[PDB]
Amino acid sequence: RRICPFTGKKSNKANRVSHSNHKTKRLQFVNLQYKRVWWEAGKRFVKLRLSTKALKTIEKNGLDAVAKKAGIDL
Amino acid sequence: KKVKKIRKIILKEDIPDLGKKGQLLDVRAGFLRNFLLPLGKAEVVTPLLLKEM
RNA sequence: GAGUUGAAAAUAAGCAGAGAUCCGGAGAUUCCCGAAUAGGUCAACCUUUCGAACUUCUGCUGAAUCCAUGGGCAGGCAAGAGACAACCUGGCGAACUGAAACAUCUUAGUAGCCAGAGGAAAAGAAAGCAAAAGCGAUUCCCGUAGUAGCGGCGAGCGAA
RNA sequence: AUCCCGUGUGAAUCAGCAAGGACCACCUUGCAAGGCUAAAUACUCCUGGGUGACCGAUAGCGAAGUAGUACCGUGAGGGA
RNA sequence: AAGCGAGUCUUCAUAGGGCAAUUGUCACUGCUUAUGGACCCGAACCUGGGUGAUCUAUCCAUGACCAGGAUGAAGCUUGGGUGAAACUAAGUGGAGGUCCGAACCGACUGAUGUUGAAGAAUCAGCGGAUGAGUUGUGGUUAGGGGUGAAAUGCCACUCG
RNA sequence: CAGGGCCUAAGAUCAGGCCGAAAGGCGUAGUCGAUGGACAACAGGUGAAUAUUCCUGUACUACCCCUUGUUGGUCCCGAGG
RNA sequence: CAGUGCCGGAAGGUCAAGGAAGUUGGUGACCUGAUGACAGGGGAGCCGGCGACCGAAGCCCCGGUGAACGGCGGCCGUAACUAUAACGGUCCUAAGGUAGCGAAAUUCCUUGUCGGGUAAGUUCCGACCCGCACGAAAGGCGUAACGAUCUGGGCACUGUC
RNA sequence: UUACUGUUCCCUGGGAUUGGCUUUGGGCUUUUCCUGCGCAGCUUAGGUGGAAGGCGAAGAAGGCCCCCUUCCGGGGGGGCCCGAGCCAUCAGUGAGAUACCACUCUGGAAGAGCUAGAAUUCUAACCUUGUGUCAGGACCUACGGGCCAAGGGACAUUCU
Repeated sequence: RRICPFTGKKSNKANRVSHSNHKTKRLQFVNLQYKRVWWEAGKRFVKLRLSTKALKTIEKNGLDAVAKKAGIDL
Repeated sequence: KKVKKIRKIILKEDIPDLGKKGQLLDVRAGFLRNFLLPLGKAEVVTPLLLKEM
């Protein structure tokens, strides 16, 4: 799925209004993204899939907090 | 339009660029994450460690 | 409380006041397919050392750095996996239509499909509404009001 | 305006913050980003009790007997 | 609109004018209007979900089939000619989306048939017949899609 | 004798893996899937309906039972075919 | 290669979000004058609007490109009898149909003229040419073989007559 | 279809994933030095201020020459020589002493900072590769895990 493990950031249901006001449907989705963050508690990288907001959050709040608040590792 | 964080750090081993384990140069956010924190070649400036060490 | 061995009449022997038939509460068995479950499979079958996979629990403990791990192995127990009339919540969500055409709008977030769960669900205890006066979690019926308002200020929608 | 969402920046907390239909002051209300909770409430494949200015054999269930049957279609499905 | 109020708006003003200077109500029964499938029957069509390649259209796997005759290439070998061939005849050789023609495949002319024996036959003729061939058993592709030696044809007698 | 108890092609389903509003899509080892490969029966009788099935005669394959020996196994494996 | 397409340029111009010096507006502590009734200007801060300049491709622009989309002109005069013009003048476009073929599966008028064939042939074959509106890979011209092709004349054979 | 309105494919710019340098130069900075012929004149009067002593042996006036600017009137200035002065209301002038100071504006140069622009650059995440590597009871030349490889490189890929 395209759902951030660490926050339920789903895509957004949003219609793209045109200039004549013609509304299509245009599903709109997060920039969750393949990286590999360095889980210190194992001295070792893990490969994740991260909504950038959640990436900022781990850094601000550390990683393991994010972990238990979503219960993800291993 | 927008600039991104320029985040303070403190070191753990000599830097071939900026300082020998003492300095506090606010490196970059795109730099602490990889070279500095993977290689354990820096520590983030926690207000906790500062006033206790 | 007497007669009985389902439908319709025999048929054959039976059973019963040393409670038969029968009516209730609790039980037991419940072949085979079907979630289907030992493995395959054209369903109700074949081959079977007789018994899924997912959790859980108890033990063995890959990889790299004998690290730490997760993964694997086993003995465990027995809990989830299917079903649904309508009602409900969520996700996706049309169109014919009305506008005497039609692209904003309306049918409508309806229909349908998927995903859960309940006998009801959802909502809910105030970062609310109010208005110089007061209320006091939610949910429904009446009524304010087809009013205020919104609207190619068109069709129409319409609160509190 | 309030109300939730995608992208990026990204506050303060009570000599604070949000709402009071842009916004700004003063005043008034409530105080977020954690969770749970019965009733009144909508429903009928159904069960029990009762009622009918409801039908009574092409009506009423499609179906008053082996009725989703016979039959038809490869199939979904149709259907006396 | 603030507002004023038997008056008020318009204005310098009665001036002048506009509108006012009053009224029931509830229910039953009809009429009619409005929203609802709205008097009944009838479209071609649209959109969502699902079932379809036993017919047919390509492909894939794996099998099977193609009577009988005719022609006779290239190569190869001999009578030969040129330090070297170049070509002439013979023989072998067996090629060909070759030839005539049954099974087979398919459809051209004609008649019959047209409440047919048959929802496209029968009869007499007819084309291809080792190939760009046929056919059997399992499969593949899907509805604004599939496939198509291309007709918009075929997609289970239904297809712009 | 035909199929299954053997094998696999087209294809199908695919643990784990990846991807995706949900269903589900792609995909590996595996597992199925024969139209194919391994594998052993013929003649004559009988009789209302069966006969390479029943009867007579002669065969063939697989597994045991008996004897002598060698003690060395069967699998996963690498090869021919 | 005029128009369009494509390609290569892109020096100059137009060029969006966005970024942004300023500038402007509201609110506003405190400030100030009058009959009666209230304004005005205004620190800070918080909210607004407009915005010089900058902002890529694209397009304008400049060249190549036709087996890339496509197009290939009229009027008026003269020659040795008369005529038909070998040859000339004019507006025109980007230029003005080359070779072949031609009344043609393309010619309307049109059974076009002429020749052959026929007793007689609007069909047919060979030519001429004023090609209404043929023409060079939406190919031109011609071809041996092949056609359940369309088309004309034959000999044989017959109830087609 | 060169009708209207739009969607998708694709192309470009802004932001996010996004980093090391060390330079070139555009727009802000901040510290380092010349700049001046209204006329009355000791004479190429820099405005605005502190404004009675600065400047000197960490060595001036003076002449000997080097350089740069230039309105060839003179100005800044290195070297050496020299060795006891160039100085203020001393009067002119809208404005003062080349005693001196803070700078400064008239503009101009450079090492210092923000954000860009550009350029090359490497490595840490990214894309891509690997018969390579080891294994779990067996392999994984069954995709794939870790590991180091080798290319690429903050571009691309994704998201808005």
